[PDB]
Amino acid sequence: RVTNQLQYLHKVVMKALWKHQFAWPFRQPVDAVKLGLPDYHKIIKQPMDMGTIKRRLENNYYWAASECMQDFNTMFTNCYIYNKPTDDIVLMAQTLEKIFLQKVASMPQEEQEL
Ligand SMILES: Cc1noc(C)c1-c1cc(-c2c(C)noc2C)c2cccnc2c1
Ligand SMILES: Cc1noc(C)c1-c1cc(-c2c(C)noc2C)c2cccnc2c1
Repeated sequence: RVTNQLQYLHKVVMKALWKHQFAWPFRQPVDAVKLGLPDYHKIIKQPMDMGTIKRRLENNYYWAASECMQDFNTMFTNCYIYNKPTDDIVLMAQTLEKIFLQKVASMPQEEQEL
């Protein structure tokens, strides 16, 4: 499916998040071997990242805007659940999610499939 809403999520929301200076740790899946986190996949059952979301948007994977929004949500939530309250990554996530919500507050309201 291809809608006004999904185009907004791609051209406005993803565009803003992807180039952000705090975005780099979220542009690809968490690599638990590289980062030395043997329990990552024990704790986080549904990994998600902006590279995956971007690919899905580019390939018309999503059928509704809410679906894409849930993937953004999962990505941020995984981060808050896995990491320590004091970890810098949490601050970076909060910053990006603030922008996510600000942009989503202005997304087109009715899913005009095109
Ligand atoms: C301008 C213009 N004049 O004719 C058309 C067609 C567009 C257009 C429409 C959408 C569009 C579509 C398709 N659905 O909602 C919107 C907005 C776009 C989306 C992203 C980028 N460029 C877009 C350009
Ligand atoms: C996202 C995410 N969710 O859980 C963790 C853990 C991350 C993370 C954290 C760091 C990170 C940063 C930034 N500083 O310390 C660590 C660890 C990264 C660094 C490079 C690449 N990917 C990284 C991914």
